[PDB]
Amino acid sequence: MQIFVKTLTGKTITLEVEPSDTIENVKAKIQDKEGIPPDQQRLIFAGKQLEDGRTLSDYNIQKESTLHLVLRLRGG
Repeated sequence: MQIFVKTLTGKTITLEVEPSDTIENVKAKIQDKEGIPPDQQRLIFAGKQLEDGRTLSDYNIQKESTLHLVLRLRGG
């Protein structure tokens, strides 16, 4: 199923996933799309901070839903 990940500058992301994947893998496939390390990635929808041990099913992430990417740098 296709899902979209909207960053915060105005970029969009296209993903080839399935409900079988967990929040960990999906964060490991996204590196490929932009380049950000998964450890520096966070995903939030409606105030819930997603978790790497969850499956797309725990969140019923369905079709045409947009996710929001967050950038947490390791310094500054």
